[PDB]
Amino acid sequence: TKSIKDYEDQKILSWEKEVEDSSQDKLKQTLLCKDENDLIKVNFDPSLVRLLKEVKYFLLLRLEVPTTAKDIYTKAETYRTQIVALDMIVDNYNHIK
Repeated sequence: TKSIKDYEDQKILSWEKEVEDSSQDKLKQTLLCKDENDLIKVNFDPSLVRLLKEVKYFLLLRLEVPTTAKDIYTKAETYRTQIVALDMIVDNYNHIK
């Protein structure tokens, strides 16, 4: 049993040693870099869902989530709120082409 616990702890540490960042200065469609396909050049593009599933997994499996991840997730939710809909404008701009 002690061995098994050690295995769990080692895998958990190896996985836990990771960080993220969601800040962005290109919040807008960077149109002028591609042709008729606006690029919303943003760090929260996959980071929101990755952090949500990560925090969900850790919580559901009773693992302490570091404060860095918790803060970034509290930001990620507020972001997702509007990111679910920015796709409307980007799709409209790309399809009108």
